[PDB]
Amino acid sequence: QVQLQESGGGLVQPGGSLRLSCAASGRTISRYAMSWFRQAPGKEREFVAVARRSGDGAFYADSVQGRFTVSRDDAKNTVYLQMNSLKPEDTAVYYCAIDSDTFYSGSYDYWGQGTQVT
Amino acid sequence: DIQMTQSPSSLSASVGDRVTITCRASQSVSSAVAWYQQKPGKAPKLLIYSASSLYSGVPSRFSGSRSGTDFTLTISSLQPEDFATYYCQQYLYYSLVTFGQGTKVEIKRTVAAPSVFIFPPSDSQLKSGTASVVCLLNNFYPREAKVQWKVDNALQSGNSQESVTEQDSKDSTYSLSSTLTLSKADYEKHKVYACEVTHQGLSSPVTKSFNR
Amino acid sequence: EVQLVESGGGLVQPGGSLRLSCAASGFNVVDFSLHWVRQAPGKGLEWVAYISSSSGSTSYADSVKGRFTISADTSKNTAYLQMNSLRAEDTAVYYCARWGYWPGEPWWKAFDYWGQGTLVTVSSASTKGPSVFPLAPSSKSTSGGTAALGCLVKDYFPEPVTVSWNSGALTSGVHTFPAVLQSSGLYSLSSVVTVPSSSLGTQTYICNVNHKPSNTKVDKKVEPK
Amino acid sequence: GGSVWDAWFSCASNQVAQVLLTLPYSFSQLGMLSGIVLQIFYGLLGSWTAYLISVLYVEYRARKEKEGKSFKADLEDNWETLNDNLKVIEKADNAAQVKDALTKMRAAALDAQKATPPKLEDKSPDSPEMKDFRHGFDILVGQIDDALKLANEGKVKEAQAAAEQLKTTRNAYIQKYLNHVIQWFEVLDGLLGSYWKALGLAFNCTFLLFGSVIQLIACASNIYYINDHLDKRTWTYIFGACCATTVFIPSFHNYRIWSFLGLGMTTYTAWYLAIASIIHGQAEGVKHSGPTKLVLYFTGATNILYTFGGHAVTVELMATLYVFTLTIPSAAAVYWAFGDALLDHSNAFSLMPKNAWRDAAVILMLIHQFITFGFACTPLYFVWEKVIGRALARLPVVIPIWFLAIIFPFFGPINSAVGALLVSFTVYIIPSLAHMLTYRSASARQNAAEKPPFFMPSWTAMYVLNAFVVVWVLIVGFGFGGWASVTNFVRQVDTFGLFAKCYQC
Repeated sequence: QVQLQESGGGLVQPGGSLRLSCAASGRTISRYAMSWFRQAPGKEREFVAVARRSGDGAFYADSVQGRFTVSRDDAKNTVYLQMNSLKPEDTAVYYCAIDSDTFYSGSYDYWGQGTQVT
Repeated sequence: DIQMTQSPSSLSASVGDRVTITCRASQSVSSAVAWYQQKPGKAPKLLIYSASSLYSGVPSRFSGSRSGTDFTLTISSLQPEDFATYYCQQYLYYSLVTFGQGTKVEIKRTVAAPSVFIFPPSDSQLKSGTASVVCLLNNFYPREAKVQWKVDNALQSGNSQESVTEQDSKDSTYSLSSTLTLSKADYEKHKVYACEVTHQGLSSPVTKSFNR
Repeated sequence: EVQLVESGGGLVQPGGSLRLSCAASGFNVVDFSLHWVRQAPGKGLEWVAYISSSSGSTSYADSVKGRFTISADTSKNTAYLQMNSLRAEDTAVYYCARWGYWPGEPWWKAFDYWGQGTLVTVSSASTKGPSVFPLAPSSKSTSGGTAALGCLVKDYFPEPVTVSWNSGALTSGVHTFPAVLQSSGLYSLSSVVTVPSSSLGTQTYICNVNHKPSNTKVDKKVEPK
Repeated sequence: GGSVWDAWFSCASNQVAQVLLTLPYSFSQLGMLSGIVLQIFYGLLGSWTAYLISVLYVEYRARKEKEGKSFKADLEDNWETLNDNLKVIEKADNAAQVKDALTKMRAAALDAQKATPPKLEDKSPDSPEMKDFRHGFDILVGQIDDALKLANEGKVKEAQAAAEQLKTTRNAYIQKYLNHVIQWFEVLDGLLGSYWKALGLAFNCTFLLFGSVIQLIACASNIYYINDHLDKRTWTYIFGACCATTVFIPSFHNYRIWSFLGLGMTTYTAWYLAIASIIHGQAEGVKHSGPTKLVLYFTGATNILYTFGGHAVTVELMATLYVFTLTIPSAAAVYWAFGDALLDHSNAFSLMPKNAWRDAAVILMLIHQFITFGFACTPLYFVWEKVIGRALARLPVVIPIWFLAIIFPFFGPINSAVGALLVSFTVYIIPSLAHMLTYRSASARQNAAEKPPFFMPSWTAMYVLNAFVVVWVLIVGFGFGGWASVTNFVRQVDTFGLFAKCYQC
């Protein structure tokens, strides 16, 4: 029973922003990893960002590079994000996924519920 | 005799960004460490000696520091030509030198979903007596990707021999081509096959398959 | 400028021998401590042995104690090295190193003027030619996208080998892979390209490969099923 | 501890020798009961002041250790590592332990080589002294490398020999490099300030030079009794030449062993001075006629104050009891031996008959004077070198003492003036006054050794006696005894004149 929850989302006009904090309970999540995702109407699980480790950065996605930032605090047992300068090409649903290993193959077992960003 | 460690066994930073590599000493050796900028395919070259000074004849951007039993290397500006393995090694006597595991630096690139390709056993390989199925992963990033080579809806390990090319300099991507080695018994085994792929940029695995 | 050099490296059946010499022109080695830092392919470095010709204090490493013999010479300004009872793990590349003698900066700087290095190996493989196996793209599937055509070459020795697409006529999209070591003692190497979907059956693709010790130019054609 | 008892003993022995030579002259001048009471009280006060100076020195050393920043401990850890690992190597049997040790102290020494020693922090990094220190550490590392090279060969026995070699090397290097002595004027500097140091060095050096003059003139006043073939001034010339020609000062230290002979012989001389009348029975005529209501009564008080003076200038209860049993009986015997006839003879042998025992006492005093001058010519020369910065400078340093001794061929008077003026300050008022001034603050009154014995159940008692000695010694010695001593000195010099040729020939 170590699930994941993503908080945020809403309707915001061009030029604004929001924040998404996907925390975890009941495990040593400081060492673990996490990743985001996008699912636009028709499109399926487009890549958003990564949270590799405390000693490595976040390899952004194809287009959101330089605007979408993934931050992570170990003590709070969470992976954070400071999204910037939303545009209508970000309009989709965003999901929370947890790596199922230590070498970061990308195996995922627990997925989020839904958070609309537009 | 004494042990040495290198925490950042793999790094990747873009040009114009400072980086730092740590190297912890098991004992309390008195400085007496060096860092070698080994290019792939050439002879390693000394850059830092005594843990604080700089070797004459190389850019001054390289500079390390001594901290108890922990030695750290620093690079102010990461110019494109410095992307090469860096080894940390102490020297306390003519017969007590040891080297660390080594850290490999790399060029950062935006994640990409691998475009998996799979190939059936070659019809020519049928006559030889031994076949082989190879499935491919090109134009992706980073290296980390676990391919299981599912056979008979089961887990296969030890029957596969994988290889990955060096970081190409055109688009800065890797390419991994796992090879599964089987004898002629494949025909009487599960006709359908699929090398499930797991990558950071992929949510659900992609499983191509063929008959026979 | 002062340089080193190491020669005499070559393959040998498990249990043979070889002679490695570090000729040091220019600067003299009559009062310097040579070393030998190995490097197994794709692994980290490891110290092997050292010689202090001025006095003589040749001490080996744990994994090599009792096998290597490291003699000394001064007239040729060279330090030889004899190898006995090689093992499959010994396959690596050796480097000749230099160390200023204690005390002072000379000594405070570690191996600096590293030599080019040698390359030896241990195996039980006879020098046999390669085989060119075409790889069908399975045109029934993977259609519309950039299909892939590849040529598998295996059962060959040693590592030195090159793969040319269309006998060197094709250069864009080439993706070679390191020749992994097959468990049976021979080598295997896979090659591929990204053929556009519109060129699946437009131009013939004659995959040619070359081999250095057994000079055979074997070529095969890859076409869709 | 402090390891000052040795210097106390040596200086007290020298002072005791001179005083025992000259005492009966003041003994008669002072009276029996007055002499005994003054001797006992001054001896007890001298022992108390020695205890006070020991406490001050330790306090000074202690504060240093504590307030001294803990930085430069790393060396200390390295040195302890070397010691422990060498001990292990000695206990070690097989090759495994010895090699690991060899690596350990080599790493420790490589750390230490880059650490400045606690002695030469103010010097430049390129200063020759630092260069010599680094070279010494380099040879140490070379010896360690040789030992390890032997160890790798399996010759474990020879590894022990190499370890012992490096042990003796580091001993003969550092034990003679790090070990240093502390002089009391430095102690005064580190406690009060520059002003007190500035006015204390003057007193210390003046007292030292006057003591040297007294020591020299003692030989002139003594050896004349071996033979009277020429005036005391000619034997003073020859002896002055003898001592001056030995201007070069070999570096000698730790005279504790050499002082045992001095102690024994200065015991034998008083044994002779005392027993030479107990059974001989030379006593006759007037022996008790004082004391003198005249100021001369103080003339002897200053002379006896000169005693117990060395114990405090050394740093520059039973021991004083031994001095007492050495001094009092001889004084009583000599006073009973001839009594009032001594006032015209400052020395003692003056009335001693020509017998072999006297011919032994005289040579004993001669060689004691040689030993004392050899031990006491080190500090004044060393400070004079420190004053201005082989011997192209210090060579004529003996000329002033030559020309001061010649003017004063006396033995009793000059001693009285010295005791009243120089020692009465330096050994008595300066130490106690400085100690009281240091501990004025309440905070300082919480980090000192308690009252040693079970005699007094108090803590505000060290003030009780130190508040009274400061005024008593002043008013007694410098108040009246100094005036009396200078009056006697002018009376003597007027009788025989300046540049007096002989003295009681």
